Amino acid sequence: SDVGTVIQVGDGIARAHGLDNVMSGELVEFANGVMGMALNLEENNVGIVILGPYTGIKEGDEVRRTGRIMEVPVGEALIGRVVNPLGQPVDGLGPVETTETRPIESPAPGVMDRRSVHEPLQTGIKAIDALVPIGRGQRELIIGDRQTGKTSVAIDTIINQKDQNMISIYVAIGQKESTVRTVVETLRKHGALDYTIVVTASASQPAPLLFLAPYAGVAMGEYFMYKGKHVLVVYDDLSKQAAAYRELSLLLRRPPGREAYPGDIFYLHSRLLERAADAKGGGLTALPFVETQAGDISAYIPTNVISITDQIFLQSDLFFSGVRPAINAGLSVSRVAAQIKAMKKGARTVEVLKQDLHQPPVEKQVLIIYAFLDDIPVEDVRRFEKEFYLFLDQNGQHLLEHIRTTKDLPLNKAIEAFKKTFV
Amino acid sequence: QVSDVGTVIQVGDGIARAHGLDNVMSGELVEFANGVMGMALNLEENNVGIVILGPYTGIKEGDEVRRTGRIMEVPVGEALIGRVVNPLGQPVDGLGPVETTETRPIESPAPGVMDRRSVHEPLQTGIKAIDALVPIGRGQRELIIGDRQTGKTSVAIDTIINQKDQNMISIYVAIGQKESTVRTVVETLRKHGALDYTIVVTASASQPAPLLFLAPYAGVAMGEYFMYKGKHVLVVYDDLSKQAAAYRELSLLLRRPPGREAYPGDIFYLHSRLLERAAKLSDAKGGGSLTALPFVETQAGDISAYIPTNVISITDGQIFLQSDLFFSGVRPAINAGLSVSRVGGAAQIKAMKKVAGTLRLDLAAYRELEAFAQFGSDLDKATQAKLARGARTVEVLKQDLHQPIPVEKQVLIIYALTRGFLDDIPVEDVRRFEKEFYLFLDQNGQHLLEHIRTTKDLPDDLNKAIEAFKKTFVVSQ
Amino acid sequence: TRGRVIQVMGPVVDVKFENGHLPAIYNALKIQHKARNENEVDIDLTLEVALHLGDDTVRTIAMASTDGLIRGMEVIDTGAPISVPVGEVTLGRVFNVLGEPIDLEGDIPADARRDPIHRPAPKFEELATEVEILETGIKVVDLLAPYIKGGKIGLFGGAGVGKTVLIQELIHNIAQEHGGISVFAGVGERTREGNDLYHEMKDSGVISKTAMVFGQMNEPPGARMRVALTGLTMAEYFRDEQGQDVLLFIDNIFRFTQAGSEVSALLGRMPSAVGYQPTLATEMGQLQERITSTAKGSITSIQAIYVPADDYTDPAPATTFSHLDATTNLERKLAEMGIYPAVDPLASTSRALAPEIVGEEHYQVARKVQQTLQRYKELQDIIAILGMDELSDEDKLVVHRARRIQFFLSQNFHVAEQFTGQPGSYVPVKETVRGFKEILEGKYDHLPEDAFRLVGRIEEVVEKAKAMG
Amino acid sequence: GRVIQVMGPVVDVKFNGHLPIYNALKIQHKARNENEVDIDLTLEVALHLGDDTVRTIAMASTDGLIRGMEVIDTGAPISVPVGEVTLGRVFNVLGEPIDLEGDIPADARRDPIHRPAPKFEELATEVEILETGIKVVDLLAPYIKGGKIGLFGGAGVGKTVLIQELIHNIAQEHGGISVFAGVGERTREGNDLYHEMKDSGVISKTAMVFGQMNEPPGARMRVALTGLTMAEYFRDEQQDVLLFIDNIFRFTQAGSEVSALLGRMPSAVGYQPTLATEMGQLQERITSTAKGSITSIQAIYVPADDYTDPAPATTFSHLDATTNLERKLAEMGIYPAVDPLASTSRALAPEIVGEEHYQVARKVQQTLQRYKELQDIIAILGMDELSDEDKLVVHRARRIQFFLSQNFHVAEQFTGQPGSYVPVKETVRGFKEILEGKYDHLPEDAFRLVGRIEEVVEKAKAMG
Amino acid sequence: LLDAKASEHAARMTAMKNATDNANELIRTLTLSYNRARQAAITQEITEIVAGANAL
Ligand SMILES: Nc1ncnc2c1ncn2[C@@H]1O[C@H](COP(=O)(O)OP(=O)(O)O)[C@@H](O)[C@H]1O
Repeated sequence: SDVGTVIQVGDGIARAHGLDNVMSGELVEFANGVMGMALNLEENNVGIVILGPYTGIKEGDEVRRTGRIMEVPVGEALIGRVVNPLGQPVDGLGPVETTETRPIESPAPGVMDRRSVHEPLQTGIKAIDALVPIGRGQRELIIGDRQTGKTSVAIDTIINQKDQNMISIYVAIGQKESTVRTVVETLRKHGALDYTIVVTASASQPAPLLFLAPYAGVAMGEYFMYKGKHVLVVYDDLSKQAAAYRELSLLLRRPPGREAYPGDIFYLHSRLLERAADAKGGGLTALPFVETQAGDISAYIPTNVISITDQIFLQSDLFFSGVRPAINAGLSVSRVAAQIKAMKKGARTVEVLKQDLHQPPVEKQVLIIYAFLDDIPVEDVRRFEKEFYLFLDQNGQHLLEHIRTTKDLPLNKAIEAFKKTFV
Repeated sequence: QVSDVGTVIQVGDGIARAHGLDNVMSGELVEFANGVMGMALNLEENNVGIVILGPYTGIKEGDEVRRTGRIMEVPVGEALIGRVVNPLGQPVDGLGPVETTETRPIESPAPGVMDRRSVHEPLQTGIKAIDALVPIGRGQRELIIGDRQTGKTSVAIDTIINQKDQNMISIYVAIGQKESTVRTVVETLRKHGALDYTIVVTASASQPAPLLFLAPYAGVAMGEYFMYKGKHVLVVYDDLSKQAAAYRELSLLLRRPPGREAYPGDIFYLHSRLLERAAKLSDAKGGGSLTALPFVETQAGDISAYIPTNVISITDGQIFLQSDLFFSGVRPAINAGLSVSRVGGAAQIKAMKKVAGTLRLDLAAYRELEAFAQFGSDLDKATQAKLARGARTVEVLKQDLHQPIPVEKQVLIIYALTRGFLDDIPVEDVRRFEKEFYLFLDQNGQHLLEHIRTTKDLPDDLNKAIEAFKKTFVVSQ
Repeated sequence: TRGRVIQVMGPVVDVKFENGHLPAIYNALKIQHKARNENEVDIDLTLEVALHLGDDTVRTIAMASTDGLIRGMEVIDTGAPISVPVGEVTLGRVFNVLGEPIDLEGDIPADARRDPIHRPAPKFEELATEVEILETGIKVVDLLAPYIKGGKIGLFGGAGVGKTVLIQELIHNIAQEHGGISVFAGVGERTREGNDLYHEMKDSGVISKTAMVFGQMNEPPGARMRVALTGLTMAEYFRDEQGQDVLLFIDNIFRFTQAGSEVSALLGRMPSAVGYQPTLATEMGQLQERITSTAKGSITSIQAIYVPADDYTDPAPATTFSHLDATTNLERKLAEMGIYPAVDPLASTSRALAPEIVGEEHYQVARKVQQTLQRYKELQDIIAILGMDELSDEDKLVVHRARRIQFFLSQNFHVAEQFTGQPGSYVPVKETVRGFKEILEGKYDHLPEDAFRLVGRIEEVVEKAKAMG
Repeated sequence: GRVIQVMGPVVDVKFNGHLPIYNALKIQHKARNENEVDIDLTLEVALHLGDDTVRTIAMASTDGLIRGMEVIDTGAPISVPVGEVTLGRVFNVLGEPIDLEGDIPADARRDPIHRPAPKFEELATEVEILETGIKVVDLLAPYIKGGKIGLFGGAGVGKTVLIQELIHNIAQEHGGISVFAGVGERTREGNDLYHEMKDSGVISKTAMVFGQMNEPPGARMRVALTGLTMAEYFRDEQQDVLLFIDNIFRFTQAGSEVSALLGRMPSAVGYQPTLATEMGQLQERITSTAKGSITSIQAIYVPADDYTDPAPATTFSHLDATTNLERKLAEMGIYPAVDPLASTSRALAPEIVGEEHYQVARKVQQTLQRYKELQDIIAILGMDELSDEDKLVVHRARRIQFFLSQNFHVAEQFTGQPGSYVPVKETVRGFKEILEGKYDHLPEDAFRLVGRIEEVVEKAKAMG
Repeated sequence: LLDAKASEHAARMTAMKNATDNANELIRTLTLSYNRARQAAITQEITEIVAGANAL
């Protein structure tokens, strides 16, 4: 048999009789058309976590099996589309014609299924691509208080993915739907949807969704990864996940631990990030977000995700003060061999580290990080960049090709540098 | 009939779960076969949680429980005035029963948005500190919060005692308070003659929680009468911190899911729906008033404590009484800094409105300044001048006990120092100055203080200015 | 479609219904009864479905008092969550959480449309794309803290800072130049306050254009928790039906979240950080997201955030702030000096202030006018030291210019005309940019202080230079 | 059995008289249709719920299971292949080779991962200090052969790297049988370490046991037992052993994950009411006896940098030497960031480390504390109002707190500095001179990130 | 002297500002750690009071 009957309805949590054949972690279905997961399997009932509106579910409504354990639509058809954690399209672009499906809860590549990181993921954001590199298949935690530029970072990183081969997946958890939009057209202007998947879990949405949203993203991502392709994923606030899960968790009356968060609040994030990582086709980078209250890194959730990730810190003051990005070079760090050979090898350096949002390449980049500057006063410094940049795109257009092709810079530019200056 | 009564399953801790009573209203009085009253709170499927109001020992299982069909109402009338009764209205003062015709239900809705008129008509506390800095109008709600042994009671008392010439019919609700004190207090009222307008509702610390819980509402009820008539009432709930606690006990006993600090989820609703019942009725309703004086006892003075916070946000401002001030021998122990009256100023009369405006200033700076004297060995600037009358105002703000002050000759002393007519006199002599400056007026300015009465104004400014000298120029030193 | 009362636990009431038909979660349950005998007392009450306990039994939370209930009473199911009047009926009117007018102007006819207070937020495809700034015609605002069309602004403070007027003026300037209605939602409104507020809008006359809702304090945790929704609903109408930009004021949105944890207990919820309902973020997220600019209309909300004990980390505010696009910080200081509005020029912030949004022009001058302030502010210490003489002339220019600037942030409020007589001002950002840029060029340094203090367009300051004779 | 209740990682398998505690139930089922998925799972009997029922703790995802399935009692706890075959292999929680090189012989001895701790007669007493080449440790908190070392540290404090530097400085040159079990730790580390083991030349003499962040609670629950049983072999069946347990915290942590579902009354912080005892039964087992010696070094994560947390707190009373890592010292740039006044060892005795090494030891700590107290003044009044005597103490202290920094070979690839192993005699001496004031002229920065004291003088002149 | 003293008082006038100002920041650094410890505490107390009720 399959079909069950609702017994108790409330707070995203519903339990029901029957469903004798239901598997643990099987996405069931209710009569009103809402999807749900089967979390708890008791002798006389089935714990079911409603994924979606629970108002349309009453006592007695029918709940049918699926026989599929917690999956979500995968394929190419997703690129450039905006769908919820259920893959189901919200951008009103019509349904997603997909073929293959991937399960939400998957084991991560085993020790033997992994290779050390070599290939750099260029963010194009100078401060990062210089001071804190991120190699493809790494996990770099981008942590900072509310309104420090976390959002922008991930976004400038996405436009900058047009050159290399990278499929970006921006999963907005607990973020304002309004934010999501304005964020999703900036990707349109700059033409990122061609390579990117966007999964939105608005703050209006129920806990279960936000809880799932960060996983539905990695699922969709592993596809291309497991295929040899390279993927990039953005969680904006793993904090509202830990929180969303905490809600659900407490609604279930699961006994609370420290800071109210369930004992497994670590596992929640660990088994997620511990997913991203040539006998397999050499195939996913993770850029987690954690919002801290008053710059407290010592926080529970924040320290946790640190003990996982391979992180960057955005100061609160150093933004409003006038530094974009607000990177905190000291407290920031990158564990993983990524740089370009060109990168590997004081008041004016800051003005250079300052980059304009929404305007991302390493080539003319490693040059400005070289220059041949100190003679020019601060203000016109950052200013200098724009110029000395143009001039190189014309004259040193041949000097760049040496940087790119060889990723190394083994005298010439040393002079080139007296080509654009002495002018 | 068969339903309308029930049988006691469980007894203990003032609580009784009975069977039957299939018709009890939530909040219906239920009598026990032993005569002891109670109240139905939890109406569940298989039973009903009752809170025994009175001795719960004379209650065992199986005892019958028969309904009443009344929602917890209480005696009301022009005969309680002068009588000491419990939250049930049962006279405990031991002089006869209370003969009253009418009655009113404890639980009652508050005057509607429209029903009221912005408070303008004051309440003269007779306390310089209060009705100058933290003014209280009729229909208002002024929470006086403070740590035990700060004078909270004293205030309320002297306030009441100040209600004789004013038209105010006073009601002192004692919750959790020692029946010892409540007696010595109801008496000192006896002596000052407060009983002629003053009602006393007591539930001591020996009485069961449910009585404490009921005492406040039982109080407003008796007040509400004179209000809906057009008369003016002043209710002093002495210590809501205890009543609110008594509810916690009672509610926890009914095994109600406990909240932050164990207080039930409706603990806020409790006080809110209570305090609102005090207001100023619109002229459309006879323009009555019921002014409420909620007490909050504070531990260590933690204003951040759960209950004390709720009531703070509920009232129209509060009066915070310093714990240390009180010992240092400054009575009342008011803290002008945190003490604020939001409805303020429409409550004050013009004659105060003026001489009060600057009062806050002089006292303000002095609070932010006089942290420094011992280091002021170098006393510098004119910052010495701010202190000057500052330390002097404090003297003027210090008042006796059991000795209220009429506004008339009050505005004058709050005038003197604020104009400098005091400043030439050292603090040593400030208190014992205002003392005869009153008599000096009660004989020679008895004409001047009149204009102050009949007009509530001083446009005065000229005469008094010279008329004040008439005194200092005869005073001792 | 009827049911009966099983258990009444204070503000919590259980109903249950006889098989089949169970009312959906959030559906409005009416209990009208009735006095059959003299042992009962007439009942008018309403309830909201919360949890289906089972055994054909629902747990509802009463929006009113449960004194007088008795097990067995028949609970009528309305078949829909709490509908409330929406339209030209609401304007100049005062309602409660239910939508019942609490004023004396008669009641709402059964004609009038009614909409359910619960409802999902607009579809990802509905609400707009370009970030456009809603013009307040108030200088300090439009310049140093711009409002984003269909966004949320934190209004901090509110003892004698004239916060009422600032709201009143706002309802006015919108309904005039933007032709759009306001809906004020007093959530846990203190009744003395709720009364003044109403009257004040009767004298100011800003009421003709606004809908008043009162969830007053003495109301039960249910009532207080859903008031915001009622006001919001009434607002959404004019957004989607008449495609306007409407104002939604919520005086103290903390009362809401506070009611939130307050209700959460009753339903037996295991507490979360600081005894806050675990469902807090969610309950807040659903309240805000329903506030925005659709492809048709927009809804701007001004919520007075009264932060919990001076702690900006408390999950209650901390939650709110994530929904904030702006802040108008009122301070008693600037009031004592005679600068109204009392909006602090360096504190009151905004997300709209950005070149990307307001272009360099606005951002430049605006970011500058702030700089010249944080200069004049710090020199307060050195001025009591080296005095106004030779304190470094690159500073004395600042001190001079700065004074006029913080003075030219004070404006004429129409609402103020009642007792002042000056008709009041409306200055576009455009106008407000010039007046500042020019002053920042010093083109005015030759004019007296008491010029730019309470005026309109820079040109008015100038005419204020004819002392006549 | 027949599974009638599935709760997350906690499964309720129903069984007359069959009633299998600590035993392993395997659920071997095959997809009967297309609405099912193949299940290969092993449950560990936890408790007897009565009515002929038992509550079990899974060792992997319980997804796909259904009520009414068939459970088999292997009739014994989790048995793991032990022996001279375990060397140069990577096992699971169950003792399965995950290294993709063959499997294990049926003849091979399979021990249970649950044993009683050695009696009072067994465990040893004797004391022997052990050189690590780490200036801080050796001086302030020296390690002991056959003794238990804790490494306490919060997130991103350098626990891992410190371990690496130990295995580097010790495991390589010991001659001992190494057993490294990463518990709940990183997945990258496993590959970083496994493939560096091959470079170095010990992946012979080391036993690799893993479970990491992606495995459910039940897993991490026993990976610390599985690896222990491994070392327990070479100790009780044959030599001295170095047991490297990475984050013993993850054991207790995973513990709380299950404790809820067991239907247990939560303890302080919501931890399992058995937290203490559960760790007692897995510690004493990691000990040296009269048969064989076990020198273990365990990484101890500090949740939210709170040393008062039941996990590491309760752990303290389990070690002969500790190294407590501080985030402050870390941001100072002091690495390893090791509390010079918190870290301890039972070795600090004149009756153990000698007088000379002792007195300096405290002398350093003394002057470090005296600087600690002074800090509030400095933070308020600067150094201006300090005595000409307290100032000196501020200089020494600092330079001593800086010389306590070290170059870890497992660093270089980042910073670019090579590395150093500072002999104990040279650490002892180096600090002497500093306390004795031969260096009061050299600037601080000179003493930062170095080896033997001579280097400081070298890096000194390089400054100018 | 006069110019020496003039300095003294001044240098002290300031050094006693630097301390005041700094001390004032010590508040912020603590206010923060007080709130945080104000939170975790009110959270632990409650969790304790409920977890002791569910036990009944
Ligand atoms: N001895 C050291 N020298 C230089 N850098 C170090 C040292 N120890 C740690 N670090 C830096 O600190 C960070 C934390 O490293 P790790 O050992 O992984 O911390 P944990 O294992 O405690 O989370 C690393 O990114 C590393 O760059």
